[PDB]
Amino acid sequence: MKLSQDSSQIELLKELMDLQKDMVVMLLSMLEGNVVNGTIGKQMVDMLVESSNNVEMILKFFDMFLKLKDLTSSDTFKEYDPDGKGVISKRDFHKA
Amino acid sequence: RTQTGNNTTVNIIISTVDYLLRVQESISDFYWYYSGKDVIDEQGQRNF
Amino acid sequence: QFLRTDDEVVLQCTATIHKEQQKLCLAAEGFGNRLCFLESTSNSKNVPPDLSICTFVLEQSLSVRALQEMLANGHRTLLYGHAILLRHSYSGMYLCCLSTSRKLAFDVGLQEDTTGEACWWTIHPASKQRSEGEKVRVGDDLILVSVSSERYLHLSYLHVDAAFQQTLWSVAPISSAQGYLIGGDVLRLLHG
Amino acid sequence: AKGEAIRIRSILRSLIPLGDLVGVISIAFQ
Repeated sequence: MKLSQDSSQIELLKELMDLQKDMVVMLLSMLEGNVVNGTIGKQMVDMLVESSNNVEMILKFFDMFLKLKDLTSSDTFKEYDPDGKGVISKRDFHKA
Repeated sequence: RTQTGNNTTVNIIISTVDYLLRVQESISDFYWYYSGKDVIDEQGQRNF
Repeated sequence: QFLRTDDEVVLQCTATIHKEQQKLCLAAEGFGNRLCFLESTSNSKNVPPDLSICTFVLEQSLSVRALQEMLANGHRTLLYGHAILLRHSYSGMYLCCLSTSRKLAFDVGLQEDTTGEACWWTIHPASKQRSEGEKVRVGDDLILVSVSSERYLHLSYLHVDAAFQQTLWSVAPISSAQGYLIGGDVLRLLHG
Repeated sequence: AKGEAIRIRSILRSLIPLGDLVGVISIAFQ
C-alpha cells in the first residue's frame, strides 16, 4: 500500500514484489502433491482463513493494476493524445 | 531431514524454518517502526 | 487447544504456606471494592467456590509496537510477548495497575477507562522451553507484566500486588451457544 | 509526551519517594 505511492520507493518495491513472487512459488511448490483432502491443503486453508483481512488488500491491489492495462491499451487513453507516447495530464487521466 | 546412519539426527529443515521465522518477525517489527513515519530514508532502504 | 481473543478465562496461582497446594485464583469484586483479592479454590468440594467474580475475558490482544500505534492517537489468536486487555467479565471494568499502595508494590485493581498504559499487560513465557512469538495453548504457565509500571503481577503474602518479582500464573479457560444451557448461567425456573 | 521517557520518569518517581529532604537538610549542619 504505502510503498506504491512515492517516487524513490520503486526500487524497494521491486525488491518486495520479487520476494512476494518467491514466497508464492514456495508454497505453491509445497502444494503440489495434494491428494484430495490432504493435510497440507487443510493447513493452507487455515492459514488463508487466518490471514484473510489483508489478502483482501493484496488482491484488491492486483485488481487495480490488471484493469489498468485492460483500459489504457484499448478504450481512449491512447486516443486523447494524438501522439500516444506517454503524455496525459492529471485531470485528463481522471476524467478518463 | 532424517539422517539415517548417524547417532543423533539433526533435522535441518525445521531449523531453517526457524530462521525464516526469526527473519520474518524482525521484518514485521521493522515495519511497525516505519508504519507511521511514512517517508523511508536512505538508511531504511539500504537496510531493508 | 488455543487461547483466542474474547475467550473467557481465569487466572490462578499455586501458593505454599507449609505445603499448601492452595490453588487460589485472581478475584476482583468491583462495585465499591476496586482492589483485587484472592479466591482460594483448592477446597473445591469443601467449599463450592465463588467462580462468578473470578473470570476475565481477553478483550483485545496486541503486540507492543501495535500498542504504541494505538497510543499514537475479530477472534485473532494471541502470542507470547503481546500486551492484552483483561476485562473483568462480570463488572465490565478493565483490570489495570493502580497507582496505590497498601513497600514498593502497587495495588492491582479495576478501572473504567480503556485508555492509558495501565489497562494493558504484557505476557511472557515462563520457560526456556517456550519462547517469544509462538502461540499460547490451553493450560500454559505464563507471566503477566504491567505496561505502565513494568512490574510483575506478584503474589505477596495473601495480597496481590504489582511488584518487581515474578509469580507463575496458570490460565484455565471457562468458555468460548444461542438458546442453550451454558454452565455458570443465571436462570428462572418455569413449571407450566 | 515521549511515552517511554514519561514511563521511566515514573519508575524513577516510584523509588526514593521524595522523603529525601531529611537526607538533604540533615547534612547542612554537620
